[PDB]
Amino acid sequence: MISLIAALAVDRVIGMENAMPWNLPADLAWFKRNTLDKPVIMGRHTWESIGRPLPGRKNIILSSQPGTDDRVTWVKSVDEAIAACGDVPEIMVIGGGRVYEQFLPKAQKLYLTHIDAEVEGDTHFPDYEPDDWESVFSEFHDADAQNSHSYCFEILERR
Ligand SMILES: Nc1nc(=O)c2nc(CNc3ccc(C(=O)N[C@@H](CCC(=O)O)C(=O)O)cc3)cnc2[nH]1
Repeated sequence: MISLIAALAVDRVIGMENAMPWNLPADLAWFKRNTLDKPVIMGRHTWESIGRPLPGRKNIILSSQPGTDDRVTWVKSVDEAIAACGDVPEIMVIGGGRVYEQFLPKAQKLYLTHIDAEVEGDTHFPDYEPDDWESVFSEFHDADAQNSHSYCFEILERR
């Protein structure tokens, strides 16, 4: 089963690590718990953004150029990446944008963190049809002494 996961700001916008205008430890936990002991696929830009294999998960880099680092698995295509994954119950796609769109049509599920914040960004998560997706979980949180902004966790299943 293929899965997508992201953090979005107002208007489907998605941003970089250092760009991360927000500060939500809670979202991170959420993400870790939803990716742990699972494979994660990602673009090179994200590779780069992160700087180190993410521990406890199989890190696969989807990219057109040859790899530049033995700690990870470099893939040249959607198909190649899914194959490298082997038989697992869930594949978590983590971006970037191009990444997202390339797999959405394959996804069966979505993990989204809705963040109450307006920001200028380049990229957007792919416009996904809400009538095709069914909301199976939600949980809203007000900002707090650790969480800089209000947020909502949401999981959707493809009807
Ligand atoms: N919901 C959601 N939130 C995100 O922040 C997110 N980030 C990416 C891409 N960027 C990143 C950047 C850093 C780390 C990182 O260190 N992750 C640690 C959590 C570390 C902590 O608590 O400091 C991990 O082990 O997963 C993960 C993804 C993709 N989907 C996301 N999805």
